[PDB]
Amino acid sequence: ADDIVLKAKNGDTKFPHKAHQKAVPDCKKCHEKGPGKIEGFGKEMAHGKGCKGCHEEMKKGPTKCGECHKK
Ligand code: HEC
Ligand code: HEC
Ligand code: HEC
Ligand SMILES: C[C@H](CCC(=O)O)[C@H]1CC[C@H]2[C@@H]3CC[C@@H]4C[C@H](O)CC[C@]4(C)[C@H]3C[C@H](O)[C@]12C
Repeated sequence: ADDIVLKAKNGDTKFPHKAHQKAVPDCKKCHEKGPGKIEGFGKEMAHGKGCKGCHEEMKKGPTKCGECHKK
């Protein structure tokens, strides 16, 4: 499958899967979640444990605006 880009108004946010599969061998951090996770995602999740919060917790990955958001 292909990587996905989230169409944030302030700048596209790419999600590169290969880097994540490699750096987060605990797949259940994102996979086999209960229902609702597709509908549930948004800015609040993304800036929390959905994206940015994990980067902060794991001490690796982009945490600055212009590192995730790219026109
Ligand atoms: C969130 C940070 C994830 C982690 C950690 C892992 N996966 Fe993932 N996966 C995630 C998304 C959002 C997607 C769809 C978008 C995409 O970029 O592909 C996927 C997709 C997969 C797939 C299909 C990929 C393909 O190239 O066909 C597989 C087979 C998969 N994920 C498995 C997988 C495993 C085994 C992981 C742990 C080692 C793992 N993923 C981590 C989100 C996230
Ligand atoms: C943990 C459960 C994570 C979640 C959820 C998300 N990301 Fe992540 N990401 C994580 C780690 C540990 C790393 C480091 C990978 C490395 O090898 O450095 C990353 C990395 C990124 C990157 C940069 C990829 C690179 O080539 O260095 C990007 C652009 C990124 N992450 C974006 C991103 C987005 C948009 C997420 C939500 C949709 C997201 N990540 C979730 C760990 C985790
Ligand atoms: C990755 C780890 C991010 C960092 C660091 C920042 N943002 Fe973000 N943002 C991210 C994603 C994946 C999304 C989209 C959520 C979704 O609905 O799919 C967003 C969203 C926004 C938005 C809203 C955009 C819209 O609704 O169209 C804004 C205004 C925004 N982000 C701004 C922003 C700023 C100013 C940041 C630094 C302070 C910042 N983001 C960090 C991912 C990530
Ligand atoms: C469920 C995990 C981890 C965050 C959490 O614990 O909720 C999060 C991390 C990244 C999230 C995905 C980002 C790309 C997509 C954004 C869409 O708007 C909704 C579906 C997708 C596919 C999201 C589904 C799900 O919401 C994921 C995989």
